[PDB]
Amino acid sequence: EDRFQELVDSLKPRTAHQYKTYYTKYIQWCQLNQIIPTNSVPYKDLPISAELIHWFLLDTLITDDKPGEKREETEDLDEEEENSFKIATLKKIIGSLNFLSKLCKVHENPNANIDTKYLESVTKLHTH
Amino acid sequence: SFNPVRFLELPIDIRKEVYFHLDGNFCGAHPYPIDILYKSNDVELPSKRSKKLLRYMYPVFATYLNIFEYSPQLIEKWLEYAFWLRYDCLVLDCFKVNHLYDGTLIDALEWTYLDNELRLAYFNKASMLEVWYTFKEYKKWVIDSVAFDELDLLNVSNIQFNIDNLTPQLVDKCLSILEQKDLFATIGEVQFGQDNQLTSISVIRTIRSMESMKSLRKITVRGEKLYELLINFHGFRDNPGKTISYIVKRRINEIRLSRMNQISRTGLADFTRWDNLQKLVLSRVAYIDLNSIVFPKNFKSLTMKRVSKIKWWNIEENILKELKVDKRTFKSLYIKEDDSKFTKFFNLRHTRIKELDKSEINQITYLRCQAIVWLSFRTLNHIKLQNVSEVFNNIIVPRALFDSKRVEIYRCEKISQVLVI
Amino acid sequence: SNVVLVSGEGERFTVDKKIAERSLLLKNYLNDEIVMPVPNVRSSVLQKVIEWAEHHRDSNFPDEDDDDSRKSAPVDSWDREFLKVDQEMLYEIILAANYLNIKPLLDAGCKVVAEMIRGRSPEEIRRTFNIVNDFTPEEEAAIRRENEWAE
Amino acid sequence: MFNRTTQLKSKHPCSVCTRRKVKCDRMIPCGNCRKRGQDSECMKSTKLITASSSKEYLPDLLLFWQNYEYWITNIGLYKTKQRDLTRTPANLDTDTEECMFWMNYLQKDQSFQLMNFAMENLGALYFGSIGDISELYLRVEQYWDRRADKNHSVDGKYWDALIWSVFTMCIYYMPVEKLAEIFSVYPLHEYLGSNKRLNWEDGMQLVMCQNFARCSLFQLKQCDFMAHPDIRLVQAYLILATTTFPYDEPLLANSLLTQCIHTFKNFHVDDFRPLLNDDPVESIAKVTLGRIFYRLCGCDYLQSGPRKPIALHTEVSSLNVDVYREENSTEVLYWKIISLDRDLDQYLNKSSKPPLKTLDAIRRELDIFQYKVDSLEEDFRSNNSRFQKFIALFQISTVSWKLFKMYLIYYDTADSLLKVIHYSKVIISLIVNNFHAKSEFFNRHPMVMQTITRVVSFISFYQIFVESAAVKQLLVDLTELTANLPTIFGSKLDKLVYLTERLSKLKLLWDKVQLLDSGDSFYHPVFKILQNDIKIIELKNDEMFSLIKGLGSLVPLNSDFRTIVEEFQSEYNISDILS
Amino acid sequence: HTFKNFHVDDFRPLLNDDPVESIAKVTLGRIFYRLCGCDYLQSGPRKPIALHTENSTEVLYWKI
Amino acid sequence: HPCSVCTRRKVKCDRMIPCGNCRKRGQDSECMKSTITASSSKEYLPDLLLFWQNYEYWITNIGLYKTKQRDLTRTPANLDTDTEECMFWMNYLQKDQSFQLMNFAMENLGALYFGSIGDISELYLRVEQYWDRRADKNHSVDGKYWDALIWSVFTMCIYYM
Amino acid sequence: KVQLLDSGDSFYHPVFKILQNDIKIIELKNDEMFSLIKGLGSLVPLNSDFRTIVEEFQSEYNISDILS
Ligand SMILES: [Zn+2]
Ligand SMILES: [Zn+2]
Ligand SMILES: [Zn+2]
Repeated sequence: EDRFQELVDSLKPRTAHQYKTYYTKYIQWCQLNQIIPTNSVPYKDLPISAELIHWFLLDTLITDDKPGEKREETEDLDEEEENSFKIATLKKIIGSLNFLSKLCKVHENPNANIDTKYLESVTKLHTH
Repeated sequence: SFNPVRFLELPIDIRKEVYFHLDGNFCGAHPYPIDILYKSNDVELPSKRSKKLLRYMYPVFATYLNIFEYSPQLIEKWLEYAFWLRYDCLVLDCFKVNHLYDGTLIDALEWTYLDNELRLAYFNKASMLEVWYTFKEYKKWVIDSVAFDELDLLNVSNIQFNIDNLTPQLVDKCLSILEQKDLFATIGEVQFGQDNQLTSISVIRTIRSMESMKSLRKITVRGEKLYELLINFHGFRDNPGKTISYIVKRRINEIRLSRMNQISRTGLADFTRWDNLQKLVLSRVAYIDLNSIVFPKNFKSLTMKRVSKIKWWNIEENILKELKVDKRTFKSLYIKEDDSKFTKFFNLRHTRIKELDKSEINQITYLRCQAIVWLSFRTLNHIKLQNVSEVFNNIIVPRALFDSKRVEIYRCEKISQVLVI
Repeated sequence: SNVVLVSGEGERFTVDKKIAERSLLLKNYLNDEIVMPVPNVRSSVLQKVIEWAEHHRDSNFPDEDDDDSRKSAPVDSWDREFLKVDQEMLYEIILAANYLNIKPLLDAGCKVVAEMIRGRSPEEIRRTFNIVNDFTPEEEAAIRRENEWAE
Repeated sequence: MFNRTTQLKSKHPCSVCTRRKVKCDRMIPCGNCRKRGQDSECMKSTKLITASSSKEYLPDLLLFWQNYEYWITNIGLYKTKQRDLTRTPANLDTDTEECMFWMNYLQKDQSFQLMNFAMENLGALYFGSIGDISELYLRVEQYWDRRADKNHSVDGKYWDALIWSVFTMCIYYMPVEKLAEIFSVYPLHEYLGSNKRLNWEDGMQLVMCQNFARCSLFQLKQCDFMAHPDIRLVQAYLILATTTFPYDEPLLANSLLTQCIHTFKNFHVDDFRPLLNDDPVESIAKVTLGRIFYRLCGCDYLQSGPRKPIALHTEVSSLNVDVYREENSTEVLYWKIISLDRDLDQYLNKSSKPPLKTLDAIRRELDIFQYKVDSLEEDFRSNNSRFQKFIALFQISTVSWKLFKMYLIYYDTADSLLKVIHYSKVIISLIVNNFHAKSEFFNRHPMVMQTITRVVSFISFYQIFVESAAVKQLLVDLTELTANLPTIFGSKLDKLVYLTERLSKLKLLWDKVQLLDSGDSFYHPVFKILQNDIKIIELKNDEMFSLIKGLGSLVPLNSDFRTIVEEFQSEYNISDILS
Repeated sequence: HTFKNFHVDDFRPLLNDDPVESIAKVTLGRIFYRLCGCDYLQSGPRKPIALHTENSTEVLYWKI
Repeated sequence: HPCSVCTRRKVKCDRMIPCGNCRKRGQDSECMKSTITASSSKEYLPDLLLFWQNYEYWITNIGLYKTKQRDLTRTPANLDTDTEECMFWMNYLQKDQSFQLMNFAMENLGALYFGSIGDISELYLRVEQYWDRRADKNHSVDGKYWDALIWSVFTMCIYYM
Repeated sequence: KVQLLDSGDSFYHPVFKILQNDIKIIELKNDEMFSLIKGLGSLVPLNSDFRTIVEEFQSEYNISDILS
């Protein structure tokens, strides 16, 4: 009751659907290393950590070893398109997981405490 | 099952309110309003002709449906409604009665660019599309079905524009395709993004077309930082950029403000310009003081909602001059609390509905005291308090304005104690 | 504190005056036992109206100019089930709430009508496509060729 | 009158209309495709309409009934005092024998027994106009000292004519029994030489009312108000505008209203709010002048028409206003309930249909008046309380009923005909409950006159074409209450009775002549005669014939449905009720 | 009040009129031009009601 | 005149307040040194003369001729000399005192009656017939309109003669 | 006869003070409000050289003399 309005009033709906896309991909990623097991999961039990977030960003965003989608990383501008998209969606995923964190703050999760300045440093590193 | 034309039997006053009460979720393939999802303990954890639909139809629509990639059930359900629902007669009757009532129904049509064509679009409040019609198509069957004599219906002039719906290069091509026809007098308003003093090229492209519309009202912005740059005047009009075209500033009727923190984070919410507005509306600014504004010339309606903080016009200080009494007398001794018969007509149960004394004040220094309250307004009438929070003073509404419910408080639980003067 | 409803069927329904306040036509007629004509609405539809007034006569009701408490007003699930009725007779319920100016019942039925209209299958929308005039058949052929690869 | 205008106008044109290369008359099927004999060829697209027996002439007919009931039931019956300048013999002074007979006939008990009767009876009208009655009792007391003086002060002459207007209003609501008991029936008919068998309801009560108006005039002509403008002129003109005089005389009252508006705008005073540095005298002056000016706007509106060249109301009650809503809703309630109807009437003469959003916003604020009149106090015995209560109750019901009339005519929303039937009977039942003592002069304000003017117009007019059961049941009470209107209206009452008769014979005219199909152009004498008579009254309103006499002694030069048309033109002629 | 009660709109003659009327449009436009002169040259607060509403020598008077 | 810092730091001829290139450089109250104590230079010549316009309408046009004062509680009505101001001066004015006046406007005032009524000889129809109409006592409303029409020109022909 | 005064910029003079009351008092004669309160009837309508030569020239050259 306390936060749910300004939880919703935090965002434009467009951003909320972006995040409902993004951290759902995060949760599916945790289940692909079965980090949370199994067709629904509570808001109270969810694993959130800085290295979990960052390792999601690794295994999905940057780690394009991935021999089905290996080979788009050479061009001065098309890969500059690729990683501009990556740094924008990096910030978007950061906002998604920040918002998911703040969701589970009121939704009773001991496993939702983030140290966002690590993620700042990650952002600043990719920025550099 | 459902009989459509049986619903088309019973007349237009009925048929209006149904579209007024099926807002945007005309389809079944619509997502949830996300507070049910919030107020829960469950997260959604999710075929081949629909894979062919993703194969073919969807790469047109990975500009908008890509926001909805959670729950691919809704995705594979979506494109089937994207065939036949968006030509159904109920939808066309909806646009008939809507352009009859000019946005009094569900509203805000929007110039998109899909089918690589620059047609129009309808979004819901979840910004989900349903219908993509071009202006030829829209003028063809639904405008001209009811374009008998009223030439303002031969006009179509109530359509938002929404940069930040789409890419800045699509803003560029969007105004290019706007240029090739007389669609300047077709749009209704323009929206803004930023999602220091450096206006974005989307907004620059917007401003450099903005005056040529000549049929423009209803402008809304969405960023407080953007608000600072474009209409929070700050004493700046002699600028190459950053100016928002005095001629089309005259042409508008009304200004909407989506979501901010403060208006006078600067010295003032200033509108030295912007003469001919009649209605400002505050949607999700965090903090307001009332007197943070320049209070432009005559903006009669001023509605607001979703506030964190209201100060007041702090008329309470000024009422301590005209009858010159004590604050504790002003609550205890100087409230008669007459609520004669019209007060109980509406509900307004949570706010304490007070009234000053017809005995202790005696028809002089009362109408004087009422005109003190009038002095805080400068010629406005409609107030309309929705979801609100945290005034810092007493609620003070003059009885002339309070009668006929020109003020209409909708939600009141973070607040009470209206002394109606 | 009691008025009489004399319908087109003329079935005299002596209801409470607090029932009569919801019908703003009849609440205006209170300024005019206490009979009035309803020459179109049948008295079973009127009895549905009266039973709704029995249920939500004591209920609290919005400003009727809203969005939140007007358009996103939640239904009564009791009056969902209470109005899980004929499609046809539901329209007579609508016309009754119109004719007697019973606005929250009008909106409550209206939203259930909005429920029943939305969510219908694109199968039947493809089928019940040009029942009414709605299009030139050239455009009908163009639409069917527009999705030709799957339809 | 006549077009096609049938039921269920379709969506898309057929092939025949594309061949036709004209406007798409998108009816069932077309008036143009039926004119080419290809009726079924435009039918054959999809969902072939319905029965071809829905009376398709009727929407066109009601569109022209708007033309009528604007230009006849306000303009044609009331607002054409078509008189002459040559055929009217001159009257140079002619009230030194006439108005001085009212100087003679007025008695002090005959003054004060009107005055004290009208105290609690009419204690909102002058209270809306001037306020206190005891200062006016003081003016009647000093008036017998201000009676036949020599130092006629201009101000005191306004005070003298003020109580003649007050006596006018006291005649306008006193019943005839107390009128014959307080006054005397006979010396009027002695002085006129007319009949002794003329108890005042038989014609001369309203004549004596107009004589008190005329003796207000005879002193106001001595006030030199064109060189001496003041507010009491406008106040007494409000009081005179309460009478039937604006309807019995539109043109003179137009010029007097013109001088009153010029008088007001001489002051150049607009706002009515006592600010910080204001005189309390000026404060109360503005508070009074508020209700004064809004009653002035109400007087501006009721005489408005083609004989009304100078307008006053420049504000809108919804959606370039002047002082709108900065005003306490006490008797501007009486204005705002009129300005509600005012904005309806910029769509009566013009067939452009207003947006229905606006009309439903009007439907929203309708109940605001309905339950702000309930937000007043209540006094059973103070007759001004229930008087003002029934006035505002009548006004909101009147605008309500006319609004549902507009709903049926312009768009035909759901059950709006039955809404017309319902509110008609509710208003007529309110008249029936005020067929009593203490409440017969709840039935004397011209609002009931102009309301029944619309009711007996349209209920008879819909009885013409639809012989309906409820319209017949209402038509019975129409014919009963048309005879049972009060005698305070007089000549326009008998004109209304002839109008009821002519509309009944117009129903018989529809009964005797079948409507001729000519493709989709229909023909009846009901069409053409009503086409003609409105234009006749407009040519009377074309006041060149009153200016052809002004530019010298100049003299200008300007079938089946030609016969019975021109038989009913003089059979039940409109010329009975022009004047 | 009087002159506008006669519904004087045009000040140039028209072909489908009464010649009394179409000539009276100029023969009262001269009245209109002197009426505009009295409307203008009496420019005062005591004169609130205005009439601006916008041969070869009488229109030329109201021109200057 | 250019202000102080316009004459001191030598900037553009800038009557802004205080300047458009001196307030920005930190001299707001330093550049307001532009225009009880006394002064007698021509600084009033911009500062005053527009107040003259307030004089020019309200005192010359309104105050000297149009501003009119009355006395409501003392002035007699028109019941005193009801017809006698009209009748005595209608009985004095004879046919010489009508047409000899009218021949001033016939010779001297051609634009006036063309600006109002067209011809003065067309009016001479009524003024000649007025001596068959002064003797009339039961007129019509039209004939009295002609009476008050020609007595207005009888009024006008007094003054300019 | 009078040296022109000011506060530094805003010029003050007996001519200046009298040119005020030329317009003020004559427009106060053009104020018909208290004539309307006369129309209200019983409601009563109530309403250096720079200091003294103003009183001289206003009383002697009486500006209300143009109301006859
Ligand atoms: Zn056709
Ligand atoms: Zn056809
Ligand atoms: Zn300078």
